[PDB]
Amino acid sequence: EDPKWEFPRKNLVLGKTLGEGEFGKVVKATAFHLKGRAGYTTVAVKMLKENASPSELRDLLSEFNVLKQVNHPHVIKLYGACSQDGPLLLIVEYAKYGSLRGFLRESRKVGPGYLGDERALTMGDLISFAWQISQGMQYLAEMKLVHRDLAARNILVAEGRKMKISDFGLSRDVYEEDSYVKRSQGRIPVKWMAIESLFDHIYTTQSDVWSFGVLLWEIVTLGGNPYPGIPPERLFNLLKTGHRMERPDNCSEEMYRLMLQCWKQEPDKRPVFADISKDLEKMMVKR
Ligand SMILES: COC(=O)c1ccc2c(c1)NC(=O)/C2=C(\Nc1ccc(N(C)C(=O)CN2CCN(C)CC2)cc1)c1ccccc1
Repeated sequence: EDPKWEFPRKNLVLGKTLGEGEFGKVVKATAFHLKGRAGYTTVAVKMLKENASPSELRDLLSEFNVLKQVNHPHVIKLYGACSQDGPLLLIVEYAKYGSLRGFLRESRKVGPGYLGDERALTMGDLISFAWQISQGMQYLAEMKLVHRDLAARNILVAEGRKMKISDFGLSRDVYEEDSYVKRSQGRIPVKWMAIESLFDHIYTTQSDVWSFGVLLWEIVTLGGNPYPGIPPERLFNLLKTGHRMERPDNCSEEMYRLMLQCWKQEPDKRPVFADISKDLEKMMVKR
């Protein structure tokens, strides 16, 4: 019911489903006189499914709450909400290329594809994508937020192939003690979770770093599936015994070193996002 965000329901027109997010459906839409931009502006709208649970409603409200506060070139934007005359709707930035996972998988088969024109991809483009994400995460970490669900499916690729971190439904503030801890089992897919989150239910910026490492692996494999062929229940023993994903095919030694650093068992031995950004900057420049 926030005046600064509430948008007239009659000014919003919903269209096709773009996909489904962790708490609901995302549809393409158009908004008339959005934040005083004349005419219609193409947007996306996040809504709840009819059979929504209280968790899913709470996740929608928590994404709204987080995105009201944050503003960065590599974080997807919140524009407004419709809460009054029917179903709860979040009005968010449209990202024309869809998810990073989708975009990279398409590059295997489409356009000039991966080489080593938005459809032409080089290893420089891939380092750039990772750098943009790291910059967003560095800012979110400064804002004492922990995303918790960092993954290629939760990064969007917008006009100009600009990275936008999205899907904040599981994100949490860590104001005090710099950790988020939950007694109950989490809803993040096991394959992206830091070892201490999996065993101890502890989430910090350093566990986002772990997930960032899994995202780096997804990036260099052009949307590969982590721990391929390994059932999720096996990760408990696999990680505990010090195993990690192997170096992928078109991954440099330096890129793999960075991944391994992100997956250090000891969270304070992992790089912070500021340093990851620095590592990626020197990779882009040593070309
Ligand atoms: C806080 O804000 C958010 O959290 C948030 C979350 C998602 C999106 C968003 C904001 N803003 C967008 O634009 C989003 C998506 N946009 C999109 C755009 C283009 C496509 N593309 C390329 C299609 O081709 C569409 N196509 C997909 C396949 N099906 C079968 C038919 C429709 C697909 C998604 C998208 C939504 C669902 C999941 C993945 C991404």
